[PDB]
Amino acid sequence: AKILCVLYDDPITGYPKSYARADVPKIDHYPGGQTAPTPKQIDFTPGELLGSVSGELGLRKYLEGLGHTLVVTSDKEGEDSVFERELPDAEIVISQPFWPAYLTPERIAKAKKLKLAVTAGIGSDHVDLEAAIKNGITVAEVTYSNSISVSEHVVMMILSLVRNYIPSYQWVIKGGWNIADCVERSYDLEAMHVGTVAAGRIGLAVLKRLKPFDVKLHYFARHRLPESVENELGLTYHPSVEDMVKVCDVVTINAPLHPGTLDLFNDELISKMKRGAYLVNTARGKICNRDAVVRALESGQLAGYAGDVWFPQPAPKDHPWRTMPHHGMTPHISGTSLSAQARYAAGTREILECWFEERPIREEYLIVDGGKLAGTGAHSYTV
Amino acid sequence: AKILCVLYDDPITGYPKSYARADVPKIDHYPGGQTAPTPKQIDFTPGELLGSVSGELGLRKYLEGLGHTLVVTSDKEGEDSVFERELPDAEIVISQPFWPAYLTPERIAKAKKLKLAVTAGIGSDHVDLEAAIKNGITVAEVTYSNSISVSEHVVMMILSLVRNYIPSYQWVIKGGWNIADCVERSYDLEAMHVGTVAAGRIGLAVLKRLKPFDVKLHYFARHRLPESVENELGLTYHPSVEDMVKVCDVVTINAPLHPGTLDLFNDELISKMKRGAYLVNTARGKICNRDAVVRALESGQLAGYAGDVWFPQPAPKDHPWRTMPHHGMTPHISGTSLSAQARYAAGTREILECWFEERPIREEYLIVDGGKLAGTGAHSYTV
Ligand SMILES: NC(=O)c1ccc[n+]([C@@H]2O[C@H](COP(=O)([O-])OP(=O)(O)OC[C@H]3O[C@@H](n4cnc5c(N)ncnc54)[C@H](OP(=O)(O)O)[C@@H]3O)[C@@H](O)[C@H]2O)c1
Ligand SMILES: NC(=O)c1ccc[n+]([C@@H]2O[C@H](COP(=O)([O-])OP(=O)(O)OC[C@H]3O[C@@H](n4cnc5c(N)ncnc54)[C@H](OP(=O)(O)O)[C@@H]3O)[C@@H](O)[C@H]2O)c1
Repeated sequence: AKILCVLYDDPITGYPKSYARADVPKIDHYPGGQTAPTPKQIDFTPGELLGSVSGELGLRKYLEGLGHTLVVTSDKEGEDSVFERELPDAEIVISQPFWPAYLTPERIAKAKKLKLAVTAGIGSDHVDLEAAIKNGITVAEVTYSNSISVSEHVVMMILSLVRNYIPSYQWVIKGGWNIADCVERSYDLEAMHVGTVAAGRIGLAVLKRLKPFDVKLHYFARHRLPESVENELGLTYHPSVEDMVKVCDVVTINAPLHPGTLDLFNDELISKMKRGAYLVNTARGKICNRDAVVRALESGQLAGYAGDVWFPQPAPKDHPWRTMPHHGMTPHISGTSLSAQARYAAGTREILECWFEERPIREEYLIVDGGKLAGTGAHSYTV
Repeated sequence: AKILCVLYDDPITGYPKSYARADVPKIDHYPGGQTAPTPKQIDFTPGELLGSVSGELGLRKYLEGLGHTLVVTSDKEGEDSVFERELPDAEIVISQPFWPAYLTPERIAKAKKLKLAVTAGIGSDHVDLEAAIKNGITVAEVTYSNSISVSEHVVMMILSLVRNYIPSYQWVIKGGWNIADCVERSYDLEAMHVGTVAAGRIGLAVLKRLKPFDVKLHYFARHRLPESVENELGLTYHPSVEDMVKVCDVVTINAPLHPGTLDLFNDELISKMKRGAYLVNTARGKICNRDAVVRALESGQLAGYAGDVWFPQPAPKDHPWRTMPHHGMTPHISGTSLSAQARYAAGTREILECWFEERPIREEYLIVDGGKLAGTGAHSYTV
């Protein structure tokens, strides 16, 4: 069979010859009990670059050893690309949210042999789940593989916005000192009200990391968390997102992208936030209305916005989020740290070993199965 | 009855006429029980810029009402400055560590009327304690006033170094995407070994904030924390700093500057750290040997360095910490966030009110009193 795998490019300085450290911590389980991926073996050392074209997610020796073909490419847009040319023959498509091979209904139509679509990572919104359902296509992602990695990115970005990190760093590069310029917009996070849109694998991990900062914790979700967990953390629940953002100094978005959350943060919901609120979105770009964020930062309604997710991906050189004021953006990198890569690459292989051995894919990896939202998809997703 | 106050300059864009937010949270006491400053009143709203020349720590109206004169300037370097010209006449000298009026022995001999030296902030290493001891000069500082603010700054910088935050942000501004360039040096903090030098007010707050990141926590100190505290946080105690740094992926410095800590992180100690370790120093610049940090980064013995403290302060344009590779520095700002300012300005007034009404200054504020180390100075420094 043919496996089509879309990865981002190697560094512009070439595939790395060395890394800054010698290894990465071994991670055996996730908070709440889910085990680390269980492939029969791995053909990489955890810590190496696996998400780029030359890394190949460490799949080539295994897949070719079973006689299948593996096409790895980064070239993913247009009828002319390696991706779309090879798509009609692929039994399996793999890509990462960081450089995603969008599986629109047109591409799924052209994909005559496509049976399995794997998200090397978390969040399968780049696949058209409705069209995947109409074609008997199993959709699967490596659940939890980088949820912790994002929570660190979230707390790092909250602190950078509130304490005014990046402009102060720029004063160091500029050769200045300029204390008053740095701190005329620099605050402590302590005793601020911080709320999260969703309290899932990421959102809960964020809430735990924020607790010893002595913030006042809030959250909004379709389902309420267990009342014990609310009490051990000091949570206040809000059945309405508008209710939360009205009392919150800082807001983190940690929900998946689907019709229920698309454009959730428009000019109207943002205009309901406290003046000078901080908004962090490591979930998906479209959950925040792009020009609304830009406008609210110009007026001082938002005192800062930071995140790593954009729309589309890659973001074009002129995308207005690059130049809007008071931001702390990165590209889509939080879920593809080298530590996270070792996990979802191992999970991708685990899914592949299950597919070619006719074993069930882990119920918690499943988003679509047999023409239905299933598994995690039934519980986190809407179509 | 002359008070000599050295503060940093107003912003170059002018003293602020508005702020990004309406208020700041009311900080009530510090962890462990110490009360917030208790001046009889304050002449500012918590949240205003107090540490610049126009802020005057909010002391003019108070001090002039009592018939004293308040002289405020930022000009502080050398024999030939407003500070040294006004010194022979001042009974009280106040400065902040962020823009510090060095009370060297030579200047203390000239300060013919000086009886009180107040640190508007924490850390009085800019005052030559030995000379102040000989000349019977009381030295005080607003203990705990910004310890929590620093612990936030530390966790922010740990995450930024490890996750490669700032170079990734740069790719956003340069118009790129460059996922593999961002993440070929990007790791998760989860399950790494993190150690703190000292576990006082800052170090303990650093440790509590790190605990939910699921790191393995280490600490070195001249004296052990209580067993109950070690057990609840998961700490490993090390009797020497060499013993700690050899197993630590990340090291935070949170000890005062005094003979026991001067030049502690020199070439020899740094070469005992793990290859690719991260070093964070929000304590005082001189605890790290300046050029030893640079060489260790240039060679990759340290994967990154971050801190807000320098020697001297302000740091000159050509200071090598500005241009060394893999750094995430700020100027000396963590202790002078607007939230922190409101507390040590309140506390500075409290120390002055006690002085003028002949009531004792708080024992925990005291560093030098009655010709020897006193109060906290007896506990944390040496000479
Ligand atoms: N590199 C990155 O930046 C990165 C990495 C991984 C993931 N992500 C994004 O983050 C998303 C969540 O990650 P995760 O690990 O936490 O997955 P998860 O375990 O399924 O958590 C998602 C939670 O969102 C809740 N929620 C769902 N729909 C909602 C809605 N319409 N309104 C409010 N809340 C809603 C769901 O709970 P309820 O049913 O109780 O509402 C769910 O618990 C992912 O789907 C992905 O899009 C980004
Ligand atoms: N804006 C900023 O960046 C900022 C702000 C505030 C403070 N600081 C710096 O951070 C320092 C500490 O602040 P803090 O609030 O935590 O004061 P603190 O409460 O007195 O804590 C200092 C601790 O250092 C310990 N220690 C002392 N000497 C040591 C040594 N030779 N080796 C190892 N550990 C030693 C002491 O404990 P043991 O007796 O057990 O050793 C003490 O508990 C301050 O002195 C200041 O220089 C920086």
